[PDB]
Amino acid sequence: NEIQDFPAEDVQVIVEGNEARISMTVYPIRSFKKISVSLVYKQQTLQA
Amino acid sequence: TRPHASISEKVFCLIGQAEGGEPNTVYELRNYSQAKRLFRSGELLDAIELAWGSNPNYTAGRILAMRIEDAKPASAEIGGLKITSKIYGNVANNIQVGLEKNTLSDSLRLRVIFQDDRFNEVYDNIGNIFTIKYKGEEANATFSVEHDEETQKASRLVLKVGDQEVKSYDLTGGAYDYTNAIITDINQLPDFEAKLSPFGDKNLESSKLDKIENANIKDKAVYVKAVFGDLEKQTAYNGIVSFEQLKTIEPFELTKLKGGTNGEPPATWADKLDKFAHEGGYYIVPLSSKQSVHAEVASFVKERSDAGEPMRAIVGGGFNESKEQLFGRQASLSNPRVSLVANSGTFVMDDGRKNHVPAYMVAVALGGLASGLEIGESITFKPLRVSSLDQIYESIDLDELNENGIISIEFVRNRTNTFFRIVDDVTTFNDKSDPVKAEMAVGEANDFLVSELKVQLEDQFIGTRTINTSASIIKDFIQSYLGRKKRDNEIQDFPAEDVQVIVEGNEARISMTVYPIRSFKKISVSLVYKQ
Repeated sequence: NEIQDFPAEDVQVIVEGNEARISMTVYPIRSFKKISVSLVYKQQTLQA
Repeated sequence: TRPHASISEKVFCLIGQAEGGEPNTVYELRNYSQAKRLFRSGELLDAIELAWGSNPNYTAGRILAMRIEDAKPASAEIGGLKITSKIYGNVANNIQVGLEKNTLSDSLRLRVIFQDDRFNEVYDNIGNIFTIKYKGEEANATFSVEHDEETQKASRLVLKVGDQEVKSYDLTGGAYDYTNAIITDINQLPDFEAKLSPFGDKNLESSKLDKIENANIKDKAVYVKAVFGDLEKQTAYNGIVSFEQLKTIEPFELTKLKGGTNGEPPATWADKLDKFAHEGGYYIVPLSSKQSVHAEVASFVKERSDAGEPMRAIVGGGFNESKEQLFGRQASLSNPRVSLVANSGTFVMDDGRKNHVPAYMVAVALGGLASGLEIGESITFKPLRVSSLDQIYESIDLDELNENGIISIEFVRNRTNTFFRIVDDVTTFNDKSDPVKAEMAVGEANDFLVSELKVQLEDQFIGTRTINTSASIIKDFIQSYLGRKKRDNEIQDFPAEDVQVIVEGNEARISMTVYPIRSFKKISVSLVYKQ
């Protein structure tokens, strides 16, 4: 789970002599920055 | 260099005014990193990348493209050298160059500057190949390294102790084409030693050494300066900026290069489109707005076709052109092997940006899709991955664009899913009575089938090896070709007897009728209910 997922189709390799060049993509574990809460007060009667 | 680790058959073509590379040259393109390296911005670069990111699976293959400009590079003159750079265009004005003098050993230094990219490489201790040191008891150790005054090139290395030559080493075409051969042979001397510099590998060809004139060694690490010869070694083969030769080399202050020019777009792009002719293309799309350039693409495709290498193109329609404009553009260029695009929208590009789309970018993305799809596969109903679409054509109005041969896109709302698919692969050739012209993939299979038939005839009978080549063997060979194309579903059938031949010599006339893999299109349902 250190990386969420990877697009295997978007990985490419090129080779020349004794050198390889590689491109890739990774989805990082996405972080969670902010929350905001609307708290509204209301009233309704208790009855007997 | 240290060993370490570090962290389709149909060719597509494009043309635009790129912000990088050399003008008027065709480039083989394969990876967006290479694109980004060689080009910085411009609609060609967007077009290349969107073509690779055009469909959820399908993608353009190799791309052939050229920078359509009369541009120039930036440059400046000072001293015996002219400062030269690889950047064409008016952007080359931003290049900053200069030279300074080293405090350690009186050497030269180059700092190649481009602060808009935060580029700041340095080529350190330019010159100073090796030191001569002395250890004899005589008065002083003078030595010279003398130029040919007609060419300013070295001819000898001469050590003079007191005022007489102990031993010199002559560069006049002997064994001493290399400076390190002079090192080993100074070290053979009793009173002198020579030692190569530790500041990188500076082996230097002897014909590029420079002036020394009775410099004293006896209490100095006198370097053989070689200021010119090591400039070529370090600066020529690296970086963005290099020095060419027109006076003497001199230092000079921080200076911006001049002369960089982009140039205006020319009225005619046909001279620069012929550059793509022998290079093997198949699908090509323009980017400019004028119909003038589209008429040239349509001439190039027909000229290559009659040469023997048929091609196909697609044409865009700018921003929000309507029916009245489309029927005047299509009619003006109503030849086959051209398609006109009528719809534009929004593309969320791979670089994150949400661009409003000119229809030329849609024609690119459609071209890339068509190259990505297999031979004889139709672009019909395939997704194009447009984010949102700007269309004002309903069911009936789309049929008039289908009648007029103008490709268009339809948003399809499934029960709670929306996706954008192209309606049909109809070409600009309006008349429906020829399907090989009317329909893109029907013609693409025909072009392949004819080329490969010729490719085999180029051996079988174009060798004209004997007058024993009866027409009865010509009929057979044709049926052998048809049998193979029939066996792997490349044709639907062939008429098992109807091949006929006319022979007179090297000349032999051949006709054939073949049944294509015809394509289904239309359905109508009559639903009924009871109870």
